[PDB]
Amino acid sequence: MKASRLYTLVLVLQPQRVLLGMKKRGFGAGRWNGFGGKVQEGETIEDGARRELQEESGLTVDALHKVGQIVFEFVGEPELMDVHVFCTDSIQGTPVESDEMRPCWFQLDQIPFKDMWPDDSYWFPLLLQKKKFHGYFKFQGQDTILDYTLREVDTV
Ligand SMILES: Nc1nc2c([nH]c(=O)n2[C@H]2C[C@H](O)[C@@H](COP(=O)(O)OP(=O)(O)OP(=O)(O)O)O2)c(=O)[nH]1
Ligand code: NA
Ligand code: NA
Repeated sequence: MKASRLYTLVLVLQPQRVLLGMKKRGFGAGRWNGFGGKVQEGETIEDGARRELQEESGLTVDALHKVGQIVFEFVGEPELMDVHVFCTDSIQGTPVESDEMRPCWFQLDQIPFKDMWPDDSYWFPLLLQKKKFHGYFKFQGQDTILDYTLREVDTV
């Protein structure tokens, strides 16, 4: 059995558009994604998600709703990444580029899947349907999935 490290991921999903950020450096650089990062000691997972959203996108939200959890495993890495996925539809400021991320809105018929992590093609459609999910993906490097599981759930 492996140890896991906690991460968050936040999608601002509105009726006709979703906010993504182009990751400018670090893990997943070059891919559009939601905002997020490592959970810190002492904070709830939701509050860590709110913190990362503010730090990486400039947006400050009162609350986030948990929609999924995805575990990532990489060949050659002993530690799993346990990613807790949150949404909101409700914002009240403008996104601001950070060192981590350049925010950009996408219409919901223009989700840039080819420039997102490959696994997002599987779970993002459930997020768009307002379904809840648990997933697991094993990667060789950045591009190749060797094994995965995905399930819709009623409670995350
Ligand atoms: N959409 C998507 N997001 C992923 C996948 N794998 C993965 O870790 N993530 C998310 C979780 C986090 O939001 C982010 C990874 O955290 P990070 O490296 O940006 O963490 P951080 O901000 O604390 O890092 P840093 O500034 O210290 O370098 O990417 C994936 O396959 N798909
Ligand atoms: Na971060
Ligand atoms: Na990050």
